[PDB]
Amino acid sequence: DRPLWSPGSEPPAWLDGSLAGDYGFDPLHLSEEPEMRKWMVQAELVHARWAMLGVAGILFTSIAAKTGAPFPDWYDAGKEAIKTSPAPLGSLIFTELLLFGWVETKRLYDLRNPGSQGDGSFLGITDGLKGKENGYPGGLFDPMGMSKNEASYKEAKVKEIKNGRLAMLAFVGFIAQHHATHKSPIDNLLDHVADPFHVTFATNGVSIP
Amino acid sequence: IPTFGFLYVAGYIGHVGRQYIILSKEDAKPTDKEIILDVPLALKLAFQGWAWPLASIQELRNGSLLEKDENITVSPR
Amino acid sequence: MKDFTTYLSTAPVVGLGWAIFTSGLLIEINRFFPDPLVFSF
Amino acid sequence: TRAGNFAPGSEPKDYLEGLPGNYNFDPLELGKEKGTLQRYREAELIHCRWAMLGAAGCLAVEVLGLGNWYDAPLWAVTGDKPTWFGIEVPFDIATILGVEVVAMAVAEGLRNENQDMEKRLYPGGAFDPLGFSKDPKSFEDKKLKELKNGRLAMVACLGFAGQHAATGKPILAALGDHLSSPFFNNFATNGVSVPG
Amino acid sequence: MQGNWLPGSQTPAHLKDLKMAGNFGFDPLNLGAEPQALRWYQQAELVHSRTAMMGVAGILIPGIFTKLGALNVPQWYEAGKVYIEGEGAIPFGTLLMTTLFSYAFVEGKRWQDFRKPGSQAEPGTFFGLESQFKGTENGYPGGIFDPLGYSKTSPEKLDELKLKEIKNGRLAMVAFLGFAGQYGATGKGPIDNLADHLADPWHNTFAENGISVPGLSAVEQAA
Amino acid sequence: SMQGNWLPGSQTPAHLKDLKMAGNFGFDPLNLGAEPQALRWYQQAELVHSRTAMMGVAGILIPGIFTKLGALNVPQWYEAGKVYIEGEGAIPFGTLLMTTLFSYAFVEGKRWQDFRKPGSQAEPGTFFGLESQFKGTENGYPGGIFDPLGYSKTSPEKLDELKLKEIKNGRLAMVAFLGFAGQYGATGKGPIDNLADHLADPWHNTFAENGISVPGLSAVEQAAAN
Ligand code: CLA
Ligand code: CLA
Ligand SMILES: CC(/C=C/C=C(C)/C=C/[C@@]12O[C@]1(C)C[C@@H](O)CC2(C)C)=C\C=C\C=C(C)\C=C\C=C(C)\C=C\[C@@]12O[C@]1(C)C[C@@H](O)CC2(C)C
Ligand SMILES: CC(/C=C/C=C(C)/C=C/[C@@]12O[C@]1(C)C[C@@H](O)CC2(C)C)=C\C=C\C=C(C)\C=C\C=C(C)\C=C\[C@@]12O[C@]1(C)C[C@@H](O)CC2(C)C
Repeated sequence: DRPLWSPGSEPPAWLDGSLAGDYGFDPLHLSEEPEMRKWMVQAELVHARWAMLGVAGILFTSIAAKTGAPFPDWYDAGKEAIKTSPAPLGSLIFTELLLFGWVETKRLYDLRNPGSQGDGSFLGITDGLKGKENGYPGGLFDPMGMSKNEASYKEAKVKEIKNGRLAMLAFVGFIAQHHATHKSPIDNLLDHVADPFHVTFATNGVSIP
Repeated sequence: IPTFGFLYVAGYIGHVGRQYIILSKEDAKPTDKEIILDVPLALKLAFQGWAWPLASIQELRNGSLLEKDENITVSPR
Repeated sequence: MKDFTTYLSTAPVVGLGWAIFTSGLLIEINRFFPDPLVFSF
Repeated sequence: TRAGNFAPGSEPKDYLEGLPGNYNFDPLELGKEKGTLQRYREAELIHCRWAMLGAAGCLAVEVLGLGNWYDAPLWAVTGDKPTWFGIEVPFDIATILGVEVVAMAVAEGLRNENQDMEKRLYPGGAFDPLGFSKDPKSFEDKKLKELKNGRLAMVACLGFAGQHAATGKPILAALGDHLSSPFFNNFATNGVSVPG
Repeated sequence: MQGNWLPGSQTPAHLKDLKMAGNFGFDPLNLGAEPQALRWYQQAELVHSRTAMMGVAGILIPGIFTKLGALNVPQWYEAGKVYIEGEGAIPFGTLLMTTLFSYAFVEGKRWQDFRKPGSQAEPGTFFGLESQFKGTENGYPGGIFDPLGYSKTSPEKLDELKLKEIKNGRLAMVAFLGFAGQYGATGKGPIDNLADHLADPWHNTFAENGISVPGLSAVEQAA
Repeated sequence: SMQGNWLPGSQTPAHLKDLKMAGNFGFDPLNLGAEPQALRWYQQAELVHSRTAMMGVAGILIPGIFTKLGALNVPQWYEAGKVYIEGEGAIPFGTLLMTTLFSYAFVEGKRWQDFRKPGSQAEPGTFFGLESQFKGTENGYPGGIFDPLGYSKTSPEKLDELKLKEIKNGRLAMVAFLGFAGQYGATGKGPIDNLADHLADPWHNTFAENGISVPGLSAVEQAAAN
């Protein structure tokens, strides 16, 4: 009744198609327990969102570098950023660690007990900072969005998870062909468009001995 | 200072082993729990054993640490 | 996952996890810090 | 009795109706409970009043040509005679700090023991010697005027802090720069307020 | 319905009975099946077309006046640098800060009107003149935006005006895309490209230039 | 009863839910206060750790603040022991430590015997007749001569508010003293100089920047710089 990851395959019993992007691909039987199922859903959502954010930032920086603006490569960007950054190394990572620890244990204890942070303990807000779904919060994180409508929310969930998986593939592609070519992903794309019949993953010397 | 440094960790292992033994003994077929460990309770007790000497002193005064020998197997000499 | 993680919770794996954790902890302490003799801070 | 809409066509909240300075501004449901809402109203009133005090201190020191507000506490660093309105008060820095802390500690102590939610906004009586608050219409009007002038005082104090963080020139020199070269010298031309 | 983007093609079900100017059934990807998505995409296409109409106007009409020799105005692709390098140059940082602030103030009103139509006519908001800021139709506010009054006519004239607007807007959008492609390919303005195509039609072709179609020149030299 | 929470969403221990306490936030993951007067003893331990931490921190900042303002030439707290001992009006360290130990043992002996039996120090004809007011009305809250201004004989709802204010400023000074020893251990400077350094230059003056608190992080900065 659903398009699976392989046509004619047997979908898992714990994957009933009620999740976003539920293509029934799970050969290692992970997320079988419902608590770990929720934990895997949360982990996939946050890894997906960070993959899309990092891929978008990498693409924007590489496009700006290709257009002539002074921008670093997606690799060693922070290495040449810190020497001009007023914030030194050490303090920056620790500040982001403290702040992200605050946000992430807040959302962690929201995951453990849904609606636990909607009691007004954090600056007296009740409707906000309360989880609407498994890996989907509400209140502050939906300023104008159409999550009120159920069908549009489901379509946006499917779009978000598919874009997330595409961004994971994009990030592994980024690191792989950066180690292959030592060039920007936009430079690799322009090389592929310029000479598709010869420039590829096979004629780079490395990865094809 | 290494003397108190070792004794803190030595009392840490003894306390978490005692709490796991006590917790497992109030459970059906407790002999299985020694060969089938449970992770969430053992890890919770592992991270709740920093104040081992504070738990050890309070149990010493009130008899929960020790046991009178009327329920202790003793030799028939 | 439950059927496999029940096996994962038995003593031989616990005989590794504690061993790997404590061994690696002592390797990293003896690696990043040199070999000392006195706990004079 | 709304004083206006912060956004034309904004979604109305069910709590910002019977409060002075109501513009339905709150976008993120802050202070949804009334117990936090009253405390937030009192705290915003206290920040706005202190902002009026700070704006007056930073403006009367410059329209009279007596120095810069940031250069005023530099006397504790160099160690010379402090000056207020050309009188040269001889009190020591430790003495004025020590009397300040105890004096406004007692002041906020008598402010804190009110236990009445309506008394934590406008005291009246002893704090209102002239007393133009006998009629309710002028009372509400003056409440609205106080809150609006205090909000712009608050954003002006934050603008003072940011402008001195970017450039060393004071507020009057910044006003002269905007009146002389607005397009060629503004916040965008600093290079430290915005990157690039 | 009038015309067709592709005669004989299967029409999506969300455009068969839709009353909107310039509907030709051009949605093979079905991106506008949702009515809210249709409204948002209609507004987005409208504003894209309007900004492109100003864009191609400021590209073409000063270019035509340059060709006639009435004004010494330069080309559009280099106008930025010749304004930056001028003596009466507002700095680039100040310019884009002013542009972003002004257009953010405009588009906040646009978004708040798109959320609730006609909700911008609340009294005592825009200094008393907001009573004519109410929206008669999504994407078409009216009021001070039409002071002369060509929209206060019969409806059968109004949809024709809407059709003319959206058609010239799509023409302007594809024209701006052509301007960008021609600057990226030939490096000259639209007036020079038009003059070259009028003078030498066969020699001044996009297939002759190797930027648009790489590898075609090697085939031409091989033949 | 319960006010606030140290960690929203965490499981509260059963001995902390319906418990009337000063500054209770459910912060006991180790369940040390499960038994009732065991928590009474640790309540007195928390009160007496905080009260001497309040005086200790106030003895560090207020002389330190006045040193910055230049009114007094009082030295820093870490070198104040060697400053007084090397002076020409110095009581010897052995005499001072014996006098401190003897005076506190007498005081803490009365405090201890009050804990085991509440109100036991009010036996007549023991402390020259003034021990009648030495009866503790609450564990850790003796009253009597310790409150001569009558600031505790008020409404009950004001009393726990003062108790909550006492434990909150008590805990705040208690983590402050740990910061004071840690900042002397890492930076080697007083808290006033450290506060001025963070105010004037926040990014470059951080515990992460100092290699003492986090070893090896400076080598990461050096490796990333090269
Ligand atoms: C484009 C991918 C995408 C999509 C489809 C969604 C969809 C959704 N998210 Mg999600 N989200 C995303 C990315 C995305 N998100 C990222 C990257 C983050 C991290 C910042 C989050 C953080 C987040 C939170 C914290 C929450 C959601 C929620 C939601 C729901 C609200 C519906 C809504 O408003 O639509 C969202 C529509 C969009 C995102 C489309 C806008 C795309 C813009 C136009 C892209 C352009 C901006 C980009 C930076 C420019 C790229 C430049 C590049 C070309 C170089 C819905 C399921 C909420 C929810 O589920 O509540 C029930 C919720 O609480 N999301
Ligand atoms: C944590 C559990 C635990 C505790 C509290 C004790 C406590 C005691 N044992 Mg016992 N012991 C244990 C486990 C334990 N033992 C195990 C597993 C063995 C088999 C190797 C022994 C073998 C043993 C002998 C042969 C003797 C004692 C003796 C003693 C006493 C001396 C203290 C000491 O350090 O002994 C030394 C203990 C050892 C050398 C055993 C070390 C083995 C490790 C450290 C135990 C691992 C337990 C594990 C980590 C707990 C699980 C944690 C949980 C979270 C899952 C004391 C009453 C002596 C006695 O009678 O004194 C009066 C004595 O002669 N014990
Ligand atoms: C691909 C990936 C994970 C893939 C996992 C796979 C296939 C697992 C497969 C299976 O599990 C299934 C499905 C089901 C199981 O039954 C079986 C197996 C077989 C086990 C994750 C990527 C995850 C990728 C992520 C999260 C990427 C994040 C990127 C970020 C944060 C970027 C940050 C940057 O710092 C950089 C790097 C450099 C700077 O220049 C720029 C900035 C922006 C600063
Ligand atoms: C108290 C104050 C000013 C105090 C001034 C003082 C003491 C001045 C004294 C001196 O200057 C003199 C006279 C002379 C100098 O020589 C010495 C000093 C000592 C310097 C300003 C407050 C200033 C306070 C400011 C600017 C607050 C800004 C807050 C913002 C923007 C928040 C936005 C929100 O929208 C969110 C994000 C979420 C929404 O739910 C709602 C809200 C909460 C509204």
